[PDB]
Amino acid sequence: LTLGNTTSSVILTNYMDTQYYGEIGIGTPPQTFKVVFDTGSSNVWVPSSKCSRLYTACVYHKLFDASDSSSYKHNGTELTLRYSTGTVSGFLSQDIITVGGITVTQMFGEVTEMPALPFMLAEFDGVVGMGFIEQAIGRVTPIFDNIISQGVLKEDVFSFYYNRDSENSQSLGGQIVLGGSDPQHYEGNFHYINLIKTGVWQIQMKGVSVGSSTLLCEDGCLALVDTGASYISGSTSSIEKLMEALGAKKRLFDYVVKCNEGPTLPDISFHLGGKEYTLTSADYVFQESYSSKKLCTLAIHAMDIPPPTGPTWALGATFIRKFYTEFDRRNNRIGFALAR
Ligand SMILES: COCCCOc1ccccc1N1CCN(C[C@H](N)[C@@H](O)C[C@H](C(=O)NCC(C)(C)C(N)=O)C(C)C)CC1=O
Ligand SMILES: *[C@@H]1O[C@H](CO)[C@@H](O)[C@H](O)[C@H]1NC(C)=O
Repeated sequence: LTLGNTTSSVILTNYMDTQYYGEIGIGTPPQTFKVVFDTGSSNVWVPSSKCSRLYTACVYHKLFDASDSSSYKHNGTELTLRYSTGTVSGFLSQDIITVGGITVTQMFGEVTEMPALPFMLAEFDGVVGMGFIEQAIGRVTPIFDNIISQGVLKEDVFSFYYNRDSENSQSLGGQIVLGGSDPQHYEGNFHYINLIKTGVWQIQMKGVSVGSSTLLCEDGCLALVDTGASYISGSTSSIEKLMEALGAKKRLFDYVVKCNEGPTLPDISFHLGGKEYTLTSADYVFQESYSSKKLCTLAIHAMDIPPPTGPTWALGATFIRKFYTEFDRRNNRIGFALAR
């Protein structure tokens, strides 16, 4: 492992506190794409020009055209990525990718089949897997690894900062520091937890308390810190007990509560090996109103993840927003600190 003396930041755009994306450039000349930096997976992909326009999601997002890249290197082996919430398919390709000033020859997925749900709701075009190689589908080297190979980054780590306020222009959407963290965005000290197993940014969780009565994950469980996730997710089982306590009505894809109830929901705590991470009503409630006549939605939906990774809670944006996260690849641990 060769460490240099370079740090790289990627500015992120925040769309409704549900989508955080930055921009990368694939090919020569560069073709810019809006992508999500996802610690939940390890593959890089963007919609391809070779994608049937019968997929409206491809008609609504920027496509990569290898024919216009002089650095494109063909490979073409089939590729299918199955996420807990969707699936994309296409073939492998290689080209130079630019991210935060860094330029690395990456091997990405050229998606030719992207279904409306969910990507038709995506404000971005693709995904950049920030997970380990063990999870990389097709055994393709993840992009952070290739960059770590350049022996330029000061540290074999990368941090995420998701801003609370979304739209307001003036404010910084979000930020990712490649090779370390940005102390200007957190306070107090970091606190780490070791990864249960490597290859996956998943840590052990001692319990989940709703208010005063730790009525969840009493026998401990797993929390996967998914930066490419909007909410905090748990097994349908867990979320039912959780929602019963908040008195939330179970709608099709999320839970709600009469907007006036919001300010009265108790604090929710996650005991992540060492400290107790607490969220308050405002931290997980979309208080877009205060009347009994309207519905407010919670930023904690239920979602079951297939083994060998699941079942598991996934701590996404809802959580990150309050706690600046550091992903340490060298000591295989995640550091948490109070984002400011
Ligand atoms: C900050 O951005 C907020 C997220 C916004 O979400 C969206 C909005 C509209 C359309 C797409 C999405 N995304 C983002 C990417 N994502 C990826 C997802 N995070 C996966 O990484 C989850 C992960 C998984 O299934 N891995 C894939 C598999 C199974 C191939 C692997 N590497 O293990 C689990 C384990 C949490 C799924 C997803 O909806
Ligand atoms: C694609 O990449 C793999 C991985 O090294 C390689 O073995 C394969 O031959 C490539 N596909 C071709 C032949 O373009």
